[PDB]
Amino acid sequence: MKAIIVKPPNAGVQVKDVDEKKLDSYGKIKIRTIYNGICGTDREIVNGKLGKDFLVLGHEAIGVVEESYHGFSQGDLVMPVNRRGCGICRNCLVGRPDFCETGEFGEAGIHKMDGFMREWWYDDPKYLVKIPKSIEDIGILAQPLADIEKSIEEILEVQKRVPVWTCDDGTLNCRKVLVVGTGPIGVLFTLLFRTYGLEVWMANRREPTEVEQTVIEETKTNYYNSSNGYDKLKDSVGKFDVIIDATGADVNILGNVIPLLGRNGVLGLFGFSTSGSVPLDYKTLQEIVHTNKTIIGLVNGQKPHFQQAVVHLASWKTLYPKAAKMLITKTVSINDEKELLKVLREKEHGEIKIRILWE
Amino acid sequence: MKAIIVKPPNAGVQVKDVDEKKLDSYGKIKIRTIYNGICGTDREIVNGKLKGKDFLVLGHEAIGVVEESYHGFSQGDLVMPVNRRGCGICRNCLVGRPDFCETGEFGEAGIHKMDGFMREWWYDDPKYLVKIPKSIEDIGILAQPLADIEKSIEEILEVQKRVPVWTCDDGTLNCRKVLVVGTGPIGVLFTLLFRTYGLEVWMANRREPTEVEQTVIEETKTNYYNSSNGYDKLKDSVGKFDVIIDATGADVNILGNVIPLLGRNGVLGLFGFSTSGSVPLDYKTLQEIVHTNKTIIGLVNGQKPHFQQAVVHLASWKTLYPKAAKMLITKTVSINDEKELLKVLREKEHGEIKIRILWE
Amino acid sequence: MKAIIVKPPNAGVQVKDVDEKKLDSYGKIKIRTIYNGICGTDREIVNGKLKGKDFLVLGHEAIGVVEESYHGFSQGDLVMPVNRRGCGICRNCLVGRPDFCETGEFGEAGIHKMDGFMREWWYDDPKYLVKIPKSIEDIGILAQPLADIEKSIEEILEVQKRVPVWTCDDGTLNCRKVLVVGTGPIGVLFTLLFRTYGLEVWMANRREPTEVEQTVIEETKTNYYNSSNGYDKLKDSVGKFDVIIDATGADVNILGNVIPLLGRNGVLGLFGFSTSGSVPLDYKTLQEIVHTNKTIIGLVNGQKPHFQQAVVHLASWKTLYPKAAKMLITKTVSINDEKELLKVLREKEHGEIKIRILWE
Amino acid sequence: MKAIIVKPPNAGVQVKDVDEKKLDSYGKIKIRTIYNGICGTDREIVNGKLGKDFLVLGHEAIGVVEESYHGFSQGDLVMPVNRRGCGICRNCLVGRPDFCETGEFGEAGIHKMDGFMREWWYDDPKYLVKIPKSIEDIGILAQPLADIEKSIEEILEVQKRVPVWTCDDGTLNCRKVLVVGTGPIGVLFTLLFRTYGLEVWMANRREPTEVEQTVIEETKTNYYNSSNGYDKLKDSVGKFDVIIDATGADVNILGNVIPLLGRNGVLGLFGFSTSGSVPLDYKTLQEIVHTNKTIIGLVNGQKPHFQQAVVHLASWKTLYPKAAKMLITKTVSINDEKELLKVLREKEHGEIKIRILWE
Ligand SMILES: NC(=O)c1ccc[n+]([C@@H]2O[C@H](COP(=O)([O-])OP(=O)(O)OC[C@H]3O[C@@H](n4cnc5c(N)ncnc54)[C@H](OP(=O)(O)O)[C@@H]3O)[C@@H](O)[C@H]2O)c1
Ligand SMILES: NC(=O)c1ccc[n+]([C@@H]2O[C@H](COP(=O)([O-])OP(=O)(O)OC[C@H]3O[C@@H](n4cnc5c(N)ncnc54)[C@H](OP(=O)(O)O)[C@@H]3O)[C@@H](O)[C@H]2O)c1
Ligand SMILES: NC(=O)c1ccc[n+]([C@@H]2O[C@H](COP(=O)([O-])OP(=O)(O)OC[C@H]3O[C@@H](n4cnc5c(N)ncnc54)[C@H](OP(=O)(O)O)[C@@H]3O)[C@@H](O)[C@H]2O)c1
Ligand SMILES: NC(=O)c1ccc[n+]([C@@H]2O[C@H](COP(=O)([O-])OP(=O)(O)OC[C@H]3O[C@@H](n4cnc5c(N)ncnc54)[C@H](OP(=O)(O)O)[C@@H]3O)[C@@H](O)[C@H]2O)c1
Ligand SMILES: [Zn+2]
Ligand SMILES: [Zn+2]
Ligand SMILES: [Zn+2]
Ligand SMILES: [Zn+2]
Ligand SMILES: [Zn+2]
Ligand SMILES: [Zn+2]
Ligand SMILES: [Zn+2]
Ligand SMILES: [Zn+2]
Repeated sequence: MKAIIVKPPNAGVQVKDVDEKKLDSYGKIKIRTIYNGICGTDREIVNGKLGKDFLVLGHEAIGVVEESYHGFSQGDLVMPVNRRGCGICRNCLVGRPDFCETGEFGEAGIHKMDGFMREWWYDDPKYLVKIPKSIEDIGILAQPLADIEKSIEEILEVQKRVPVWTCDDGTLNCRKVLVVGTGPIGVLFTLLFRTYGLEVWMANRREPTEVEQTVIEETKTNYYNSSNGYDKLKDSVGKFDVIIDATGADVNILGNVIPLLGRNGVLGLFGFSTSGSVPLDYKTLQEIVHTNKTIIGLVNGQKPHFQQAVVHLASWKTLYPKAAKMLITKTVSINDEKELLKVLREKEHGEIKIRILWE
Repeated sequence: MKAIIVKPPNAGVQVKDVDEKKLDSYGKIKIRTIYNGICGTDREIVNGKLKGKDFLVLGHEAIGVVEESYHGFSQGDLVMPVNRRGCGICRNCLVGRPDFCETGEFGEAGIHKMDGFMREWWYDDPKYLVKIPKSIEDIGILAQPLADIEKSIEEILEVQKRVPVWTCDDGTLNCRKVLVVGTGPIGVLFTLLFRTYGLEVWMANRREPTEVEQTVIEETKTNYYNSSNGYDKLKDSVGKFDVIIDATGADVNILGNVIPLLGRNGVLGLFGFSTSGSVPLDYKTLQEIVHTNKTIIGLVNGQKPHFQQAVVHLASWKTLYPKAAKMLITKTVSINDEKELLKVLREKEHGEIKIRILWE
Repeated sequence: MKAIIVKPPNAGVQVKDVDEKKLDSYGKIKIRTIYNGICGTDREIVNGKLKGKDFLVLGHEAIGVVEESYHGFSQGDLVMPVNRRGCGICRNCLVGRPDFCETGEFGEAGIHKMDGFMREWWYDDPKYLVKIPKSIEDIGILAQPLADIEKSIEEILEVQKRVPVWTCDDGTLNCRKVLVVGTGPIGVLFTLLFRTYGLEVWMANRREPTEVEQTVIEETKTNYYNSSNGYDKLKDSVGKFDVIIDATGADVNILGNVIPLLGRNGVLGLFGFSTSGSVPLDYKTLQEIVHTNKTIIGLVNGQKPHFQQAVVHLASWKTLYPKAAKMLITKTVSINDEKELLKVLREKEHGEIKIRILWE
Repeated sequence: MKAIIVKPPNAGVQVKDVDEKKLDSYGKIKIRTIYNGICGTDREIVNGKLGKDFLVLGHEAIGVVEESYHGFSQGDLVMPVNRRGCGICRNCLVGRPDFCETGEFGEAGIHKMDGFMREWWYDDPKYLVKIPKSIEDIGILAQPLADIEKSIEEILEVQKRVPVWTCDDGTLNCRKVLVVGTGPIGVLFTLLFRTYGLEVWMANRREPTEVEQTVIEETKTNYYNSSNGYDKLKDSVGKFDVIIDATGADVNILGNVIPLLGRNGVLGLFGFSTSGSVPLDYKTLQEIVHTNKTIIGLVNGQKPHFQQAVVHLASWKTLYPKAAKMLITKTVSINDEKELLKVLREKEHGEIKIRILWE
């Protein structure tokens, strides 16, 4: 069987025929892969930056069901939930390894579990999300979107501690969000916050790309060029109710944006920072205390969030047709090894989502 | 100005030109009506089945176009007014939530205290206006009915947070089953939104499915039960439900029939406004409700956040359920086609989901 | 071993020595009974009003002393067993919460599947044991009944989070009024806990107050209503309630009487297990429930966190309401005083709150 | 009228007769003060560290109602809520200026509002908490305890984001709390967490005082001497589900205790740090992200929390009689000016609560 394989914690990837008999199987439903998606976590594994001799790569997949089994029909498109329970703690037991208390959960194509960049795989109905044909084109995005659905869901649940966090009209329309970092995570955060009616500011250290500009216009989102800092934003707009870190960046970005957090506000840590150290002085922290501010680490969506992601992706073909068309950067054939290896090892400038097609 | 008007104790409806000076104005934004919708409350008022003013403008379902760029609203934007507005006194109303008004002294447009929206144009306050994207103009009139249901289901899920774990093995609610009694617009919209949330649905009506219901069945993967001879056969083959919605305008004895089909920790959602009957509640039924943590909840009125959720869900349905979505508007009537207009105002058509009025 | 035993379809109760080998053991901790409490469920079983085993040990209310230092439990500690234990299958039971058991296949000690606690000693699992401080030994038997009520009120407040603002101008619930129908231990404990939370309370019984009720009235600042002639006079003078608790074991027609006294957004808490009657629910009553967001909720069973809250609240009452607290134990009977013991098991005394059994 | 007055932002305090006619009045109920309490905020104002020529000091008070008015009877003991709404935002409007969005709320004896160290004052029923005579002796503590009730209430509400944060028995008994800093805030946090059934560790850079030792024994609380750091605690006990900063300290304490925070855990910032700067490296922050950790600033209890505080103080006379007796360090006469001025300007070693008696 053709698979895309890695041999961790060593760097490198191959695109090759492997023994289907040594690959991990997860239940009785056979699924023939049609698309994979590639993200930074995939790049990391390829560049060694993170029984079996190899691991199958990939945690973003849509496949087709080959024969009807119980809930699922032949020809149904499905997406597997990539994070799976440790089998021990109460969070995993209730289907919620995003809150696993042992850290011993499985991750498809990362840890303890062959991924899904392979011709086909066997999975269990309980881990499969139905992907309506009507969103087949952008449906691969339900996986990453799922983390963000979980994040926004959580940030809203936490904000229930504030007696009234709604506006005069009963909505969250008057709440402002600063999303730092564009890239597929910042873009998805923006789209989903806009869907919920909040006002959003996107910030990058540069002017917008064409995708971002289309996002601005179509969703009525604001953009702030943050190359010389945040002072002008705070002077022009004042403070934000929610701030999302969506950069894989130097934690010092947190020093820059923390002073833009408003009363009762939330700083959502979602990006996985790779460099730096950020000083917090006593005046900063005492202010956090005085104004009921919260900082929260945001991670991993589970099945309910994949299903939310599907409904939202569906709404975005209606509401935001032009942005939705720009979500998929390009599709690369599983058969074009040179171009595949290239996209696998490296992100192109301003990439949203690279897709793998198995044909 | 052209207006559809009623003279509220009395039966009667007229489509005539009326003195604009006399019509309630609610703010600074001028909006030219393009669509109204009609519901059973309109019919009821039209047949007299329900203050210095001679007449009342009918109608609480409206889309209009913003005449002149105002603050946040562009010349040309479609908007929908929130029909229930606060009593100005209680804490729920002051936070934008008269659906939970504590005085009961709230305003209802086209119904009580408030001229409605079946008139050429009106003035409003932005805080009462929901933006309707052009990409959902065709079925967007449905955001007003759907708002009540978004609120009812949001509430049902908030209430069920009393159960330590009401989610399923996979972390979802896909294993929860909803029985929806009553088809037609409320029943149909409950089904679609519960399916959208991923729950299993049975619609039930004392008859075989209409064309629209059959379409939803097939497109949404929904189950149907002919309840003409009661519920014994549904109980025996499917068992009990986690949620039951009364969406019938029916006789309250309906509850005596569906209550035995309520499962452990389940919710009976009373949404329909019953207009006849008395239902006996035996001590064994009642002490079973006690032993099994059952809840009966009266469900009423969506507000602005729910209109906005309705908008997002109508938009998802155009993609996800394209055949059912395009069948939610039964037909459009011109304001200038008087004979037909008068007929749709007076009575409902068999299998009608929504009749829309277009202003030309 | 000395044990109070019953032979569950049948009426009859005996206090005799029984084969220890035959009694259900639940874990590794040995506990010597010092107190039992008696409630109406015991009486019911004793009068036959409700598996390789000949007899069942009665009683679900117990304090014992830890015989031998175990893990977390010191030789000499008082403990109380949680009486309802999970079915081992469903998600609610697996998180320690069989009060919301989805199979209904839970165990109940001294009642069904499970030998009770009216026996000299038993073995248990620490996860089922609540620590009873010595400073509340006198009234600590009450933590078992109070646990059901802590759970019912916790639930009522969780449910009322559906209302955007259910707090008062001062940010509290002091302006919310509770009607408690039924006095005696459940009604009395509901009153005390709702007062503890700061809400206004009216107790109601079809008679003038007993000595104990009068004491609570005065000490807790609670209101009383003689309901002998219905509720019209309470409605006319006080108006409507935000919460009404049925704590009567009564006839379900009681609900037909108190339902008109439920206010907007209010909750009818069904806690009492009614054993006769059929109550008619008219369409106007039902559509009013709809328009005003009313909720009817079946209230059942406290679990461990609620026993522990009960413990904290019993302790607060010794300070805050010292006269009422010392009247919650009506009297203590010796296990060795058989004639009297048999009488308290068979029937309740007028105005009894709690009869305690002491093991000597 | 005798009052204890300050002339902000200048340092200094006087104990003297003032013109009752220039003092702030808040409603129609007249209250003759009996006790005040003194805390660090009072010390700060006295040492200038933070129409009218002076402000009456003090936000901790119990008084007696002089005549029956509406709800309140002659002889009823009452405590005023010290923080009061800005009159503009929705949080204040619902009685919750702990979440005020303008920052323009009033604070008795600090800001915009004469305090309560004065012979008597006029207040509004809506701001008054009933103090049962049965807890008159320790009842002054309801004010500070109120902030902590609000804090624990909030930390628990936030933890509802975790699908199951309860233990196998349905309780929070298996959850561990680290309370850093003893002193009245750390002590009250400890007592209240123990009341809720959680296991608690108190930490100071020294061995326990007599009060603390009585707290340990009577509540079955643990103590860790943290003078040489937290490594031995983490080695012996492992990680904590909740960590409370109750020190007025150098923010660097946060660097020391953050690595003791466990999965899904909460760091509650309650103390107002006065010195220092704390570096957060990328490995620390990325870990926060991976494990759904939250940091939250904790501030101010309102009327419902004062009423909770009363019920708990009442339970603690039953449950923890010896600790409860040690809560009041000493009572000082309003008439002993030298000793009053002394306690007003400075905290004595290991002080829990100094009381002022008006006789
Ligand atoms: N927590 C979770 O569950 C979860 C799940 C998935 C991913 N993630 C993490 O989310 C982060 C974002 O992922 P992604 O795939 O969108 O990353 P990406 O493709 O690397 O995009 C990151 C964005 O940040 C921008 N950026 C870099 N430095 C910045 C700065 N100082 N200020 C403002 N913007 C800056 C970049 O600009 P350019 O467009 O010019 O390159 C880029 O658009 C990554 O660390 C990833 O690992 C977390
Ligand atoms: N709570 C709120 O805030 C709110 C808001 C809006 C509307 N409502 C109420 O909701 C109810 C339904 O509204 P609607 O517009 O959908 O009314 P509708 O158009 O009359 O539809 C009612 C449906 O109930 C079916 N039905 C009647 N009796 C039944 C029975 N015994 N068993 C099963 N099905 C039965 C009807 O059958 P056929 O199709 O064969 O005629 C019809 O399909 C009304 O009472 C309305 O006043 C409440
Ligand atoms: N849901 C649960 O988890 C749970 C747990 C425990 C108990 N319960 C149930 O709760 C109920 C009460 O328990 P209990 O121990 O307090 O019973 P109880 O000792 O019999 O007390 C019942 C009270 O109701 C009063 N009462 C009876 N009919 C009344 C009426 N029509 N109007 C007003 N008051 C009336 C009685 O009057 P007098 O004092 O003059 O006789 C008595 O004061 C029982 O049904 C019991 O089975 C439920
Ligand atoms: N957020 C709010 O709403 C609110 C309300 C009231 C008070 N506060 C703040 O809470 C903080 C605590 O107040 P308090 O009155 O209890 O303060 P306190 O009397 O100054 O006690 C502080 C405690 O921290 C200990 N400590 C100092 N440095 C430490 C370190 N590095 N590690 C461990 N412990 C250390 C001290 O030990 P010793 O006993 O030897 O002196 C003392 O017991 C203050 O900053 C106060 O302003 C906040
Ligand atoms: Zn990915
Ligand atoms: Zn796990
Ligand atoms: Zn309508
Ligand atoms: Zn109102
Ligand atoms: Zn009992
Ligand atoms: Zn169970
Ligand atoms: Zn203070
Ligand atoms: Zn404010």
